[PDB]
Amino acid sequence: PGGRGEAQRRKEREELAQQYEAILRECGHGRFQWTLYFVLGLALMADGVEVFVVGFVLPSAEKDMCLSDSNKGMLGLIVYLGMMVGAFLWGGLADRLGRRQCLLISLSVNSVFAFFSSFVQGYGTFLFCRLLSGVGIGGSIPIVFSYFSEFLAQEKRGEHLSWLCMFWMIGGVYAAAMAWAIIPHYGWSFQMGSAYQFHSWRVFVLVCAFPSVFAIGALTTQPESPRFFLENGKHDEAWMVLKQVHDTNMRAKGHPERVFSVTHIKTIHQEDTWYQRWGVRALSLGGQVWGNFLSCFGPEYRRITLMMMGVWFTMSFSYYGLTVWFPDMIRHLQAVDYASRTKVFPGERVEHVTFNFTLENQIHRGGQYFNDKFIGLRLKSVSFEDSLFEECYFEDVTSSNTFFRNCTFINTVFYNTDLFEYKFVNSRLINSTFLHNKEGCPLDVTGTGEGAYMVYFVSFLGTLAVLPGNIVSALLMDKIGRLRMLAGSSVMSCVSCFFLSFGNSESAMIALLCLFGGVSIASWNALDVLTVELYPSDKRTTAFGFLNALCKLAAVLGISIFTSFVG
Amino acid sequence: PGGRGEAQRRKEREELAQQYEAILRECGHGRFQWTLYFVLGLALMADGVEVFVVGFVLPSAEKDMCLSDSNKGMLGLIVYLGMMVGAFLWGGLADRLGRRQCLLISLSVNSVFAFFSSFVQGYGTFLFCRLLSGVGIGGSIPIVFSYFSEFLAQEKRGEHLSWLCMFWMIGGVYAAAMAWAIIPHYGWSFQMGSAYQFHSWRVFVLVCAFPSVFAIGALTTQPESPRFFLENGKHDEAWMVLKQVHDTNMRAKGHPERVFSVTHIKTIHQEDTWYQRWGVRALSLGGQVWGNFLSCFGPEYRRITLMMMGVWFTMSFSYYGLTVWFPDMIRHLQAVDYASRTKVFPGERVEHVTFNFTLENQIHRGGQYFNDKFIGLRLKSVSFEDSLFEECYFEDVTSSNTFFRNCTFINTVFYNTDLFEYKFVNSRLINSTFLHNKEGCPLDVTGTGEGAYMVYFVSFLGTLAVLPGNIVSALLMDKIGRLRMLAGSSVMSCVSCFFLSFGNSESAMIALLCLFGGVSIASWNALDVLTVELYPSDKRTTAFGFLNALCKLAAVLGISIFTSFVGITKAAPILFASAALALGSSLALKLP
Repeated sequence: PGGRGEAQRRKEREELAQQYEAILRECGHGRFQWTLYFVLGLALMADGVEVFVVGFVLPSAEKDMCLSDSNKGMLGLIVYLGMMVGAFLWGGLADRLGRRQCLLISLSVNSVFAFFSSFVQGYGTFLFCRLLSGVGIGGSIPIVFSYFSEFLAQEKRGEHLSWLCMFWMIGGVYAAAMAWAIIPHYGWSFQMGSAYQFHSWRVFVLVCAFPSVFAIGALTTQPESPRFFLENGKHDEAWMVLKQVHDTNMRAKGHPERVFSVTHIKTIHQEDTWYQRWGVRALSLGGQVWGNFLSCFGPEYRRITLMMMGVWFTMSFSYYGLTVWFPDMIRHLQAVDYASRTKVFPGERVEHVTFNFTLENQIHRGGQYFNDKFIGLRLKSVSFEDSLFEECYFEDVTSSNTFFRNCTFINTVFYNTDLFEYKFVNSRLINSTFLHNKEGCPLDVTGTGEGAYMVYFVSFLGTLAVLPGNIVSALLMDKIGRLRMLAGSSVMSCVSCFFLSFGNSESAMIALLCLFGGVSIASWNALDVLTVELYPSDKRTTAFGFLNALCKLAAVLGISIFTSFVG
Repeated sequence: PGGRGEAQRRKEREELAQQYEAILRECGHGRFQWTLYFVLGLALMADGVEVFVVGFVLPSAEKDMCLSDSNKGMLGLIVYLGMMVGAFLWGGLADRLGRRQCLLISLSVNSVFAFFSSFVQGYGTFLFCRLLSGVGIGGSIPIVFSYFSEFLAQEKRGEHLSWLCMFWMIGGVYAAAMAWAIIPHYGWSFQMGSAYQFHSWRVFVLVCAFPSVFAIGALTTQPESPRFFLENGKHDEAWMVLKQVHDTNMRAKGHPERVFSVTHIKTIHQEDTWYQRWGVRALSLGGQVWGNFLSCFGPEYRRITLMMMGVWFTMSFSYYGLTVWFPDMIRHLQAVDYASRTKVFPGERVEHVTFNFTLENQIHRGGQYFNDKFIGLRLKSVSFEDSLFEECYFEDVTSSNTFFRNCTFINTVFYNTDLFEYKFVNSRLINSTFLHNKEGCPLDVTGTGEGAYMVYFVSFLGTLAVLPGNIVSALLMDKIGRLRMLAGSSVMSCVSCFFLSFGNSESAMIALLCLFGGVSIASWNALDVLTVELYPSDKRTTAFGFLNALCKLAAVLGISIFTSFVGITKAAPILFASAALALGSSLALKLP
C-alpha cells in the first residue's frame, strides 16, 4: 500500500498545484506582487549589508581591540559558520514555523543583536554577537524567495522573481556608501558623559543594521502566505489572506470575489512545565524535519538534488570569489598606490635655520637634528627610527598619527603633540617627557583609517558598477530562452578584449571585477529562479536552506584551503 | 466639408502608408541595406568626431594661439548653439527639400568649414569656422535617422536602427586615436615649411575631417528616400530606386524576375534673376515650415509632442554626462594633480660639471645661487620667485611655461626665449635685458604636453573600452520588451545621476564612466526609434530635429550652469536631474 499511497499523494500535490494556480490566475492584476517584491527588497538589502560587512569591514574594524591575525582573519569564517548553521536550522524549520513569523523573527533577532553589539566591549563578545547576527541573517534568502514565489503567479514567475537582484545590490551599494562616509568622519560620534573615544565603526554597525528595522517595520503589516496554510490544510486563514490580496484588485477595477470565494471553499472541501514542553515539541519538530530531509533525499529527487549540488559546487567558485577573494588583490593594489606618495626623510636640517613648513607622511631613517630648535612645526604620520634629535625644544607643534619603533631622543621636548608612552614599542625611553602635552592615545586603527576609507570608496564604486553589468545580463537570461549560450560567449569575448585593450591603467582590474561580478550575480539569480520552478513547494524551503548551507560551506572551504595551498 | 475632407485625407495617408510598407516588405533585406548602413555610419562617424572635438579638445584653446580666458569659454557653447540652429533649420528643410539633399548639404558644409578651421589663424575666424561646422553637423542625426527609416519596415527596423550607435561611438574612438597620436608627438606633425610653421593642433583638426569628406564621397551614390518621392509626385524615380534595391536584395536571396511585375503593379497606383527666385523660395519655405510647426502642436499630435519633449529631457542628462561632464572632470583632476606635483630646490649647484640634462617642473622659492659659468641650461615648465641670480647668462636656451615674479636677475641675459612683459611683473632687475628671442605671437609648444598626453590617452582608452561594452549592451537591448526600453532608459538615467554624484577619483571615474557609457549609449537610441515610429514622414524630420534641438538646449544650459557657477554646485544638477526623472513617472510609460 506504500506505492499506492505515494501515488495518491503525488496526485494530491498535482491537483493542489493546479488549484493553486487557479487562484493565482483568478487574482487578476499583479500589482500586489509589486508591493510584496518592494517590501521584501528590504530583507534582501539587509542580507546584502550583512554579507558586505562580513566580507569587507569586519577584518579591519577590530583594530580598536588589536586582535591577532588568526583572530581577525578567521573571524570571517566563524561568522560564515554562524550564518550557515542558521541557514541549515531555519531553512529546515521554515516548512513548520510559519514563513511570515519566521521571517519577522529572523529579521528582529539579528537587528536587536546588532543594536546591542554596536556599543558593547569584549574581544570574544564581538565574535559571539556577530555569530548571533549571522545566525539571524543567514536564513533571509531561502525564506524570502519561498515567501515571494508563493505569491507570484506561474506565468510571471521568471521575470518578476529574478528581478530581486536589484534590492540586494542596492543594499550592498548603500552599505558601501555608509562605510565610506561614517568611518573617516568623527563628527557622528559627538556625545556627552561617555569618555570612550571609540572609532566610528561602532556607529557604522548601527547604521548598517538600521535597514533591518526598516524591513521589520515594512513587514509588520503584511499578511501571511496562503500556500503554507493550504499545505497545513487550514481553510479560513488562507481565505482571509487571499481576500486581502484580492482587495487590491477590488480597489483597482473590481472583480467577482464572491465567485472566487466559491472556488476557494470548493478546493477547501477538496483539500481537507514550560521548560519541559519546549523540548517536548522541539524533539517532534526535529524528528519531522529529519523525516522531511530523508524524504527529499529519496529516489524521487535524488538525481535532481545531486545535479544541483554539483551545479552550485561549480557555481560557488564565483560566490566566494566575489565575496572574499579579490579583497586581497584590491587591498594590495591600494597599498602599492599609497606607497607611491610616501617618502623617506634622511634629514633636511640646516645649520641655524627655522623650519615651519607643514610636512606629512614621513618615515625617518638617519634624520638626526644637530642642535636644532623649531616652533610651530606641523608633523603628520610621524615615524621616527634612528633619527635622534638633540636640544630640540619644540613648542606649539601640533601633531597627529604618531607611532614610534626603534627610536631615541636626547633633550627633546614635545608640546601639543599626540605622542604617548603606550605607543613606544622596542625603544628606550630617553627624555620622554610629555608634561602638559595633549593627551595621546594608542594608535590602534588610526594608522589604518587612511587606507580604510579609500578602500571603502573603491569597494563602493565596484559594487555600484556591478549594477549596470547586472541589468543587461539579467535581461539576457530572462528573455533569450534556449540559445543564451551564443550571447554569453559574445559577452565573455567582448569583456576579454575589453580589459585586454583597457589594461593600460590600474582601473582595468576594477572593470574586470565589476563585469565578472555582474555576470556571476545574474547567474546566481538565474539558478535561484530555475530552482524555484523545479522543486515542489512542499519541501522547497528546506531545500533552499540546505542549498544555501552547502554554498556557504563551499565558500568558506575555498579560502580555507587557498590559505594553505598557495602562499 | 472641411472635417470630411480632413478625414478623407487622413484615411488616404494611412492607406498609402500601408501600401508603402507593403512595397518595402516586397524589397526585403540584403546588401543594399547594410551598404546604406555603412554609408550613413560614415556620417555618424563625422558627427561623433565633431562632438569629440567640441568636448574633449576644449583645452587646445588655451594651448595654442593664447588669448584671454574670457574668450576661451565660448568654444564649447557657440558650437552647441550652432547645432541648435542646424537641427531646427535643416530638419525643416529636409521635410520640404528632401532628406538626401539636406543631408548632403549638411555634410558638405561641415567638411568645408572643418577644412577651413585648420588653416586659419585668427580666433574670431576660428570661432565662425567652428560655428558653421557645428551648424552643418547638427543636421546629421535627425535627417540620417529619417532618411534611413524610410528604407526599412517593422520586420528589422529596431535592430538595424539600433546598430547606428556603433558608428556614432567609433567616430569618437577614431577622433581620440588621432588626438593621442598627433597632439603630443610633434614628429608626425611635419615642419616642412621653413616660412610656414605647422602645429600638431591644426594638423589634428584637419585630419579629423576625413570621415566627413569620406561620407560625402561615399554617400552621393545613394538615392533619395522613396517616401518623399511618393509625397511630392516623383513616382518614376521611386519605382526605379525600389527596383534597384529589389535587384540588390535578390542576388542574396530569391529570384529577381518574378517580383518585377508584382512590384510594378504595387507601385503603379501613384503616377502622373537671383533676387526674385531667392525671394520666392524664401517666401514658400518659411511659410511652409511655419505652417508645419504650428500644425505639429495641433490636437492630432499635441499630447505626443508634449510627452516627447519631457522624454527627451530625460535623455539630455545622460548625453551631458557622456559628452561634456567626463572630459571637464578629467581635465580638472589632471590640473589639480599637476598643481599638487611640484618640485622645489635651493639650486642646481655642481662642481665643474656641465649641466646638460633635461629637467622640468622647477618651482623655486627663496633660492640663492652661487655665481658660476652656467652652460647647458634648459628651461621647460620652469618658474622662479624670490630668487636672485648673478652671472648666469646662457646662449640659445629653450623656454616653455615660464612665469617669473618677485625675482631679480643680475647680469643674466637669456636668448631664444618665449618671455614677454605680461609674465614678468612686479620685480626688480639690474643689468638684465632679454633680447635675441622669438617674441611675437605666443605659441605654447609642448605646453602641458605630458599632461595633454595623459588626457588624450585616457580619453582614447575610455572610448575604445566603451566600444565592446557598447556592442554587448546594444545586442542585449533588443531582448528587452519594447514597451520597457523606456523604463530601462530611466533606470540608466538614475544610475547616471548616481555615478555623477559619486565620482571623485581618476581611475574610479574612468572605469565607472566607461561601464556606464556602454549601456547608456545603447539605450539612447530607444528614444530615437520611438520618435521615428510615431511621427509621420511628412512630420518626421521637423519634429525629430525640434526634439534633438531641445536636447541640445538642455545640454547647452547645463554647460551654462557649469560656466556661471561650478565647484560649490557640483551636485545641484544631479539633484535637478533626479527630480526631473522622478517627475515623469507616468509619461515615460504611457505609450498610445
